[PDB]
Amino acid sequence: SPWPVWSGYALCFVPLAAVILGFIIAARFTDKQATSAYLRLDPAKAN
Amino acid sequence: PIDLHDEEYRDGLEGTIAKPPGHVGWMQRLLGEGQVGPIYVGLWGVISFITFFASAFIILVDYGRQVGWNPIIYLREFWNLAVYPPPTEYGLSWNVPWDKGGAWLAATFFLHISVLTWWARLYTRAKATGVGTQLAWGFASALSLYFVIYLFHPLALGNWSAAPGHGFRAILDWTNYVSIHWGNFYYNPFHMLSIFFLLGSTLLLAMHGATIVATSKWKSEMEFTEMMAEGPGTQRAQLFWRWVMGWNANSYNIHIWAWWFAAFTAITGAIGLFLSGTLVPDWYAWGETAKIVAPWPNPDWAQYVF
Amino acid sequence: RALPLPSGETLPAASAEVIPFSIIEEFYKRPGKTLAARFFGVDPFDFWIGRFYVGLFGAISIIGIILGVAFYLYEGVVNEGTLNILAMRIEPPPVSQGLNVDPAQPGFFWFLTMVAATIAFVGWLLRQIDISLKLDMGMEVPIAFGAVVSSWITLQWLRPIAMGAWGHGFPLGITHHLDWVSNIGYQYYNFFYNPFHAIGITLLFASTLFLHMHGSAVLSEAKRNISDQNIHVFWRNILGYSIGEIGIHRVAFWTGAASVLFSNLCIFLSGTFVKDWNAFWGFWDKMPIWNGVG
Amino acid sequence: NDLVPDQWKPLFNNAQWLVHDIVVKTIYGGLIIAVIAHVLCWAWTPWIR
Amino acid sequence: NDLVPDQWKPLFNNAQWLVHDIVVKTIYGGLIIAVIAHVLCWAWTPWIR
Amino acid sequence: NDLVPDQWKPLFNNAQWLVHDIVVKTIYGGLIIAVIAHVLCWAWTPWIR
Amino acid sequence: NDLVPDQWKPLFNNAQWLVHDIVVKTIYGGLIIAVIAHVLCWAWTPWIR
Amino acid sequence: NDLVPDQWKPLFNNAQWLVHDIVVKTIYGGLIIAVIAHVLCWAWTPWIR
Amino acid sequence: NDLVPDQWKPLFNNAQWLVHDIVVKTIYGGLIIAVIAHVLCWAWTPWIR
Amino acid sequence: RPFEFRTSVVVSTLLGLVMALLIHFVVLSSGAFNWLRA
Amino acid sequence: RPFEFRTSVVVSTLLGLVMALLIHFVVLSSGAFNWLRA
Amino acid sequence: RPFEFRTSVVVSTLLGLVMALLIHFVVLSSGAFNWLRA
Amino acid sequence: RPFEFRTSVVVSTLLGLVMALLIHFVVLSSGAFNWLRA
Amino acid sequence: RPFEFRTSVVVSTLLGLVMALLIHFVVLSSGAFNWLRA
Amino acid sequence: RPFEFRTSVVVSTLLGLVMALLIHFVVLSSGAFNWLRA
Amino acid sequence: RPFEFRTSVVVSTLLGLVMALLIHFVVLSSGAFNWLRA
Amino acid sequence: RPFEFRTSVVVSTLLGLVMALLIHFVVLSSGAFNWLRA
Amino acid sequence: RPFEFRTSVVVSTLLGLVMALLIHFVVLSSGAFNWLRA
Amino acid sequence: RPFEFRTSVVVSTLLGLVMALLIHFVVLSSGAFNWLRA
Amino acid sequence: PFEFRTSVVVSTLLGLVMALLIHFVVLSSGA
Amino acid sequence: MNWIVATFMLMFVLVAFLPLVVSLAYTWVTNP
Ligand code: BCL
Ligand code: BCL
Ligand code: BCL
Ligand code: BCL
Ligand code: BCL
Ligand code: BCL
Ligand code: BCL
Ligand code: BCL
Ligand SMILES: [Fe+3]
Repeated sequence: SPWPVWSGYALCFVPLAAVILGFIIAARFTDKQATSAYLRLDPAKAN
Repeated sequence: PIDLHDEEYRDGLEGTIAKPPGHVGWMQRLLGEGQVGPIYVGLWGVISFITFFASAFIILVDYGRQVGWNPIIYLREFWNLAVYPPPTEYGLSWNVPWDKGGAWLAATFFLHISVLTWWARLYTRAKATGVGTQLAWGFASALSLYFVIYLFHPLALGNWSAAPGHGFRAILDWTNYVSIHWGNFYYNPFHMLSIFFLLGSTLLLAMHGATIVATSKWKSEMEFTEMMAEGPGTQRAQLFWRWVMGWNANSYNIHIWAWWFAAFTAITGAIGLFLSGTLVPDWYAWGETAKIVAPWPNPDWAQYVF
Repeated sequence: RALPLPSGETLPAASAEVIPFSIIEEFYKRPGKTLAARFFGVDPFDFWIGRFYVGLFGAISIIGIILGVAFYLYEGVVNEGTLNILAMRIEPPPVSQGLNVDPAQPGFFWFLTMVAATIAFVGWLLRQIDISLKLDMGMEVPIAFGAVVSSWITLQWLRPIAMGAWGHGFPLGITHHLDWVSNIGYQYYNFFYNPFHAIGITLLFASTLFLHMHGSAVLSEAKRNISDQNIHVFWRNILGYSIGEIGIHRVAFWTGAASVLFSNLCIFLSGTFVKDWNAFWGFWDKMPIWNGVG
Repeated sequence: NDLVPDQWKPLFNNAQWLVHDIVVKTIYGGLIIAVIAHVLCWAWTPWIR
Repeated sequence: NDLVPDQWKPLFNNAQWLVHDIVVKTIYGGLIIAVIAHVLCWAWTPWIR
Repeated sequence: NDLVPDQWKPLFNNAQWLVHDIVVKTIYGGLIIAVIAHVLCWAWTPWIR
Repeated sequence: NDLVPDQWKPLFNNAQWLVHDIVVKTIYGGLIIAVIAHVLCWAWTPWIR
Repeated sequence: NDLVPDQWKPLFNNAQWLVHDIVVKTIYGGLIIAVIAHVLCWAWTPWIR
Repeated sequence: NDLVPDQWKPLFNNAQWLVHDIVVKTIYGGLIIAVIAHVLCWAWTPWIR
Repeated sequence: RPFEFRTSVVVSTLLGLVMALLIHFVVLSSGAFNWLRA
Repeated sequence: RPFEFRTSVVVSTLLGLVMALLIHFVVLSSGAFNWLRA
Repeated sequence: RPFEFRTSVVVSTLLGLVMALLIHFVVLSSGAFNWLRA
Repeated sequence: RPFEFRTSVVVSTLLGLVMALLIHFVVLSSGAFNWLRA
Repeated sequence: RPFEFRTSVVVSTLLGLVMALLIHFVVLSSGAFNWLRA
Repeated sequence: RPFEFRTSVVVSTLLGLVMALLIHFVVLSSGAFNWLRA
Repeated sequence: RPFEFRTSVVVSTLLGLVMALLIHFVVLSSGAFNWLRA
Repeated sequence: RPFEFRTSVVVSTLLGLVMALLIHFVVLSSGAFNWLRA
Repeated sequence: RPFEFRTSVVVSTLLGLVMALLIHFVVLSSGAFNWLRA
Repeated sequence: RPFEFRTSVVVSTLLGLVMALLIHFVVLSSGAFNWLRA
Repeated sequence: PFEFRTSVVVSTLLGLVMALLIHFVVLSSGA
Repeated sequence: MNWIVATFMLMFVLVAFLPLVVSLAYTWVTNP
C-alpha cells in the first residue's frame, strides 16, 4: 500500500538512474579526452 | 586506389543519369556550395523508385474515385482525403472490398519494399566510395520505429485498423486517437524518455551549429582537417564552453554525442509504443499505482471554461 | 615514435605539435574585455574561480539560482508535505485573485520562484554574451539561447499579462506541468490543426534528421586515408546535392532557432484571439473558385 | 578459371561455377518438396472449390 | 591453406574449414532435436485437425 | 602462441585458450544446475499438463 | 609480472594479481553470508509454499 | 615512495598509504557506531516481528 | 614547506596547514554547539517518544 | 551500343513482377471468384 | 563482367523469402484452413 | 574472396534466432496448447 | 597563495545576503507575527 | 589588494538601488498602507 | 589479455549492486513477508 | 599531492550547508514541534 | 598504476552517502517507527 | 542588359495561363450562365 | 546529339503505361460494364 | 581614472530607466 | 484595455522573432 508497485521500478527508475549515470560517465570521458594532450597548432602563430 | 572521376561519371545502372552539372546561384550566396551536379542510379536505385511510384499511384487514383473524378472538388478537398485500413470486422483478413480497405494493403506493401531497397542503396553506395557505413545503421534505427507503427503493432493486436491512413490530416488523427485510446499517453515513461532525447537532440544541433558558425572566422568549419591538427578556431571553441559550463569536448566526441542522441530518440520511441496495446492497457491508471500522479483534490476550473 | 591525435588515434610518426592544454588557456585570457566593463569602465569580479568565469552578470544569476531552488523546495515540501518531487505541485495564484499578488494569499511563493528564475536566465544570457566578447568569436550562441529564453518569457509573462489572470502560467513541478499542457491543448480543440504549431513540430523533426545525418557523415570519415572529397562525392550520389562544410552549420543554427519562435507565437495567439482551431479553417471550403461546384 | 565449359566461359569464373551447382541442386530439391506439400494441402481441403 | 580438398580449394581457407565442420555438426544435431520435438507436440495435440 | 594444439593453432592465440577453458567449464556447470532446477520445478507443478 | 604462476603469466600482471586475490576472498565471504541469509528467511516464511 | 610494505609496493604510492589508513580507521569507527544504533532500534521496536 | 610535521610533510604545503587548523577549530566549536542545541530541543519535546 | 541490355532486363522483370502482383491483389479483393472462403 | 552472379543470388534469395512469408501470412489470415484454432 | 564466409554465418544465426523467437511467441499467444495456465 | 581573500569576502557577502532575504520571506509568509496587516 | 575604489562604488550603488526598489514593491503589494487606492 | 581486467570488475560490481537493489525492492513491495509494518 | 585540499573544503561546506537546510525544511514541514504557529 | 586510488575513494564515498540517504528516506516514509509524529 | 528577355516571356506566359484558368473556374462555379447543365 | 533517342523511348513507355493503367482504373470503377460482379 | 563622461552617461541611463519604470507603475494604478 | 495590451505583447513576440532575420541578412551581405 505505501510502496510503488513492481514495474514502477523497472519502467521509471531504469530511466531515472540509467540516464543520469550515463550522462555523468560520458561527460567525464569526453572531457578527459578533450582536455588531454595531443596535436594542436600554436596560439602564438596560427592566431 | 579509388578513382573518384570513374565514380562520378559512368553511363547507366553503374553510373549517373544527370551528367551535366548545374548551378543554383542563390544557394551559392547563402548556403556555401551551390551546384546540383549528377545523381547516381544503381540497381537498388531503380527498384525503390518504381515501387514508390506504384504505391503513390495506387493512392492517388483512389483519391479521385472518392470525389467522383471531379478535378475542381479534387483540388479543393485534397488535404483531408485519405484511404483507411480495414475495419475491426475481418480484423486481419486480407480479403476485403477494394473501396472499404483493400487499396491500403497493396500501397503499404509497395511502400515497405521501396524503403528496404533504399536502405540497401545507402549501404552499398557508402561502401563503394570508401567511407564508413554509419548512416545506413542510423536509418535502420529509424526504420525500427517505422516498422513498429505500420507492421508490428497492428499485428499482435489482431486489427489492421490500428495503422495510420495515408492522408495529410490522417496522421494527426492517428496520433490523437491512439493517445486517447490508451488513456493519458503523457504518463507512458518511454514516451518521456523519447521526448527527453528529442529535445536534447535539437539542443545539441543548435549549439554545435551556432558555435561553429561563430568561430568560422578562423576556418574551424572544416571538421576533417581539424581532426588531425587543431587550429586556433577549435582552441577557442573549447575555451568558450569550458568557462560557461565547466567542461567541453573536442571535435571528435561531439559528433558521437550527436549520433547517439538522434538514434536513442527513435529506439526508445519504438519500444514505448509497442508496449501500449499489449502489456499496459491503461497508462494513467498505471501511473496512480506507481505514485507519480499529482493528487489535485480540488482544482480551480474557472480558468478552463470561457 | 607515436603522435597522439585529437581523435584518440596514435599515429606511426607540419606546424602542429603536441601542446598540453594549459598553455592554450593562459594565452587566451586577455582580462578586461567584458561587455559590462565597457559601460562602467570596469568589471567588479572577472576572476575565473575554478573553471568558471565570473562577471557582474554571473553574480545576479547565481543569486537567482539559489533563491529559486530554495523557494521551489519550500513549496511542495512545506505547506504540501508530500515529500515526493513527482507528487508535489507548485501552483500559481488563482484566476479570481487577478493580476495583483498578496503575501497572505496562496501562490505567493510560486511568483517568487518564477521571478528568481527569470532573473537567473537573463543573467546567464548576458554572461554568455560577455564570455564570447572576451574571445572575440561572434554572437551566434547568444542569439540561439535568446530564442528559447523568449519562449519562456512568452509562456510565463506575456500571455498571462495579456489575459491578466496570472493563473495562466504553467504550474511548476514534475509530472504536473504535463496536466496543464493537456488541459490547455484540449481547451482549444485540434491544437494539431493549428498552423503555427505544425511548423514547430516540422522543424523539430527536421532538426533531429539533420543532426543524425551530419553526425554519421563526420563519423564515417573519421579515421581513414581519403581525399576529403569522398564525402562530397557520396553526398552527390545520394540525393544529388552536397551542402558543403560551412553550409550545414548555418542550417542547423537557423532551423533550431526558428522552431521555438513559431511555437511561442502559436501559444500566445491561441490564448488571446482564437477560441477553437476547427472554426479557423471554416473559410477554406467557401473559397469562390469552388464554393458552388459541389 | 578453366573448369567451366566453353559455351559459358565468358560469364562464369571458376569459383562462381561450384556455387551455381549448389544453387541448382537446392532449387530442384525445394521444388520437389513444394510440389509434395501442395498435393498434401488439397488432399486435406481444396482451396479453389 | 592446404587442408581443404581440391574441389573446394578456391573458396575455403584453412581456418574457415574447421568452423564449417562445427556448423554442419551443430545443424544436424539441431535438426534431429527439432524433428523429435515436433513428433512430440503432435502426439500431444495435433494442430492441423 | 604454442600452447594450443595443432588442429586449432590457426584460430586460437595462446591467451585466448585459457579463457575458452574457463568458458567451457562455466557452461557445463550452468547446464547441470539448469537441468536440476528444471527437474525440481516439474516435480512441484508440471507446466505441460 | 613474475609473482603470478606460469600458467596464468600471459594474462595477469603483477599488480593485477593481488587485487584478484582480494576479489576472490570478498566473493567467498559474500556467498557464505548470502547462503546464511537465505536459510534464515526461509525458516521465517517459505516463499515457494 | 618506500614507506609502504613490500607486498603492497606496486599498488600504493607513499602518500596514498596514509589516506588509506585514515579511511580504514573511519570505516571501523562507523561500523561500531552502526552496530550500536541497530541494537538500539531493535530494543525499541523490532522490525521483523 | 617546512612548518608542517614530518609525518604529514608529503601531503600538506605550508599555507595549507594554517587553514587546516582553522577548519579543525571551527568544526569542534560547531559540534559543541550542535550537541547543546540537540539537548535543548529534546528537553523541549522529544521526537522519538 | 547506346542501350544497355541489362537495364532492359532489369526494368522488364520489375515491371512484370509488379504487374502480376497488382492483378493478383485486385482479383482477390474483388470477391468474385469464391477463392479462399469467398 | 556485365552481370555479377552474386547480385542475382542476393536478389533471388530475398524475393523468394519475402514471397514465401507473404503467402504464408495471407493463407493464415484468410481463415479457411482450420489451422491453429480455426 | 567472392563471398565472405563470416557474413553468411552472421546472417544465418540472426535469421534463425529471430525465426525461432517469432514462432515461439505466435504459438504461445494463440492459446491452443494449454501451456502455462491455458 | 592557497586562498584569495577577495573570493572569501565575495562568497561571504553573497551567502549572508541571500540567507537574510530567505529568512525575512519565510517569516513574513508564515503569517504568525501580525506584521503589515496580519 | 585586489580592491579598487570604483568597483566598490559601482557595486554599492547597484545594491542600494535594487534594495530600495525591492522594498517599495513589497510594501506596495502588501496592501497594508492605504496608498494609491487601497 | 583479450580483456582489460578493470572493465570486468567495474561491470561486475555495477550489475551486482543493481541486481541486489532490484530484488530488495520487489520483495519489499510484494507485501508477503510482514517486514516494516506489513 | 594526491588530493587538492581546497576541493575537499569546498565539497565539505556545500554538503554540510545543503544537509542543514534539508533537515531544517523537513522538520519545519512535519508539523510536530509547535514552532511558528503550529 | 592500473587503478587510481582516488577514483576508488570518490566512488566509495558517493555510493555510501547515497545509500545512507535512500535507506533513511525509505524508513521514514514507511511510517512504522513512530518517529517525528507517527 | 538590365533584363533578360526570356525571364519576361516565362513570367508572362505563366501569369497569363494562371489568370485564364482562375477566371474560367470562377465563372463556371458562379452558376450564372447555364453552361454544362446549369 | 540534340535529342537522345533513349530519353524518348523511356518517357514514351512510362507515359503509355501510366495512361493504360489510369484508363483501366477509371473504367473499372465507373461500374458501367458488368465486369467482375457488376 | 575617472573620465567624468562615464559618470554623467550612467547617471542619465539610470534616469531613463527610472523614467519609464516610475511612470508606468504610477499610471497602472487603481486611483 | 484587453486589446491594447494584447497588441503590445504581440509586438514583443515579433521582436523576439527579429534577431534571426538580422543573422540571415548579415550572412547574405557579408558573403558576396
Ligand atoms: C493535447 C496537447 C497538444 C500540445 C500542446 C502544446 C502546448 C500547450 C504547447 C506545445 C508546445 C510545443 N509542442 Mg505541442 N502539443 C501536442 C502535441 C505535440 C507533438 C506531437 C508529436 O504530437 C509535438 C512534437 C509537439 C511539439 C511541441 C513544439 C511545437 C513545442 C515545444 C516547446 C518548446 O519548444 O518550447 C519550450 C521552451 C521553454 C519553455 C524552455 C525554457 C527553458 C529554460 C530557458 C531553461 C531553464 C533551465 C532549467 C531550469 C534547466 C536548468 C539546467 C540545470 C541542469 C538544472 N506537440 C498536443 C497535441 N504543445 C509548447 C510551445 O509552444 O512552446 C511555447 C506549448 O506552449
Ligand atoms: C519460477 C520457479 C523458480 C525459478 C526457476 C528457475 C530455473 C528452472 C532456473 C532458474 C535459473 C536461475 N534463477 Mg530462477 N527461478 C525462480 C526465482 C528466482 C529468483 C528469485 C527472485 O526468486 C532468482 C534470484 C532467480 C535467479 C536465478 C539464477 C540463480 C539463475 C539464472 C542464471 C542466469 O540467468 O544467468 C546467466 C547470465 C548470463 C548468461 C551471464 C552471466 C554473467 C557472468 C557470470 C558475469 C561475469 C561476466 C564476465 C565479467 C564477462 C563480462 C561480459 C559482459 C557482461 C558482456 N530465480 C523461481 C522460484 N530459475 C536458471 C539457472 O539456474 O540455471 C543456471 C534455471 O535453469
Ligand atoms: C530510523 C531510526 C533512527 C535512525 C537509524 C539509524 C541507524 C540504525 C543508523 C543511522 C545512521 C546515521 N544516521 Mg540515522 N536514524 C534516525 C534519524 C536520523 C537523523 C534525524 C533527522 O533524526 C539524522 C540526522 C540521522 C543521521 C545519521 C548519521 C548520524 C548516520 C549516517 C551516516 C551516513 O550515512 O553517512 C555516511 C556518508 C558517507 C559514506 C560519506 C561521508 C562523507 C565524509 C565524512 C565527508 C568527508 C569527505 C571527504 C572530504 C572526501 C570527499 C569525497 C566526497 C564525499 C566525494 N539519522 C532515526 C531516529 N541512523 C547510520 C550510522 O550511524 O552509521 C554510521 C546507522 O547505522
Ligand atoms: C482468371 C482471369 C482473371 C485474371 C487474372 C490474372 C492474374 C491473377 C494474372 C493475370 C495475368 C495476366 N493477365 Mg489476366 N485475368 C483476367 C483477365 C484478363 C484479360 C481480359 C479479359 O481482358 C487480359 C487481357 C488479361 C491479360 C493478362 C496479361 C496482362 C498477364 C499475363 C500475360 C502473360 O502471359 O504473362 C507475361 C509473361 C510471363 C508472366 C512470364 C512468366 C515468367 C516465369 C514463367 C515466371 C515463373 C515464376 C516462378 C513461379 C518463380 C519461381 C521460378 C524459379 C525458377 C523456381 N487478363 C481475369 C480477370 N490475369 C498475370 C500477370 O500478369 O502476372 C505476371 C497474373 O498473375
Ligand atoms: C496449401 C495451399 C495454399 C498455398 C500455400 C502456400 C504457402 C504457405 C506457400 C506456398 C508457396 C508457393 N506456392 Mg502455394 N498455395 C496455394 C496455391 C498455390 C497456387 C495456385 C492454386 O494457383 C500456386 C500456383 C502456388 C504456387 C506456389 C509457388 C509460387 C510457391 C513455392 C513454389 C516453389 O517450389 O518454391 C520455390 C523454391 C523454393 C522455395 C526453394 C526452397 C529453398 C530451401 C529448400 C528452403 C529451405 C528452408 C529451410 C527450412 C531453412 C533452414 C535450412 C538450413 C540449411 C537448416 N500455390 C494454396 C492457397 N503456397 C511457398 C512459397 O513460395 O514460399 C517459398 C509458401 O511457403
Ligand atoms: C528471502 C528470500 C527471497 C529472496 C530475496 C533476495 C534478496 C533481497 C536478495 C537476494 C539475493 C540473491 N538471491 Mg535470493 N531471494 C529469494 C529466492 C531466491 C532464489 C530461488 C528460490 O530460486 C534464488 C536462486 C535466489 C538467489 C539469489 C542470488 C541470485 C542473490 C545473491 C547470491 C549471492 O550470494 O550473492 C552474490 C555475492 C555477493 C552479493 C557479494 C557481496 C559483496 C559484499 C559482501 C557486499 C558487502 C556490501 C556492504 C554492506 C557494503 C558496505 C561494505 C563496506 C566495506 C563497509 N534467491 C526469495 C524470494 N535474494 C541478493 C542479491 O543478489 O543481491 C546482490 C539480494 O539482495
Ligand atoms: C530538534 C531535534 C531534531 C533535529 C533537528 C536538526 C536540525 C534543524 C539540524 C540538525 C542537525 C544535525 N543533526 Mg539533528 N535533529 C533531530 C535528530 C537527530 C538525530 C537522531 C535522533 O537520530 C541525529 C543523529 C541528529 C544529528 C544531526 C547531525 C547530523 C547534524 C549536526 C551535527 C553537527 O554538529 O553538525 C556538524 C558541524 C557543524 C554544522 C559546523 C557548524 C559550522 C559553523 C559553526 C556554522 C556557523 C554558521 C554561522 C551562523 C554562519 C555565520 C557565521 C559568520 C562567521 C558570521 N539529529 C531531531 C529531529 N538536527 C543540523 C545540521 O546538520 O545542519 C548542518 C541542523 O541544522
Ligand atoms: C471498351 C471501351 C472503353 C475504353 C476502354 C479502354 C481501355 C481499358 C483502354 C483504352 C485504351 C485506349 N483507348 Mg479506349 N475506351 C473507350 C473509349 C475510347 C475512346 C472514345 C469513344 O472516345 C477513345 C478515343 C479511345 C481511345 C483509346 C486510346 C487513347 C488508347 C489505346 C490506343 C492505342 O492503340 O494504343 C496505343 C498503342 C499501344 C498501347 C501499344 C501497345 C504496346 C504493346 C503491344 C503492349 C503489349 C503489352 C504486353 C501485354 C506486355 C507483355 C509483352 C511482353 C513482350 C510479353 N477509347 C471506352 C470507354 N480504352 C487503352 C490504353 O491506352 O492503354 C494503353 C486501354 O488500356
Ligand atoms: Fe561538426
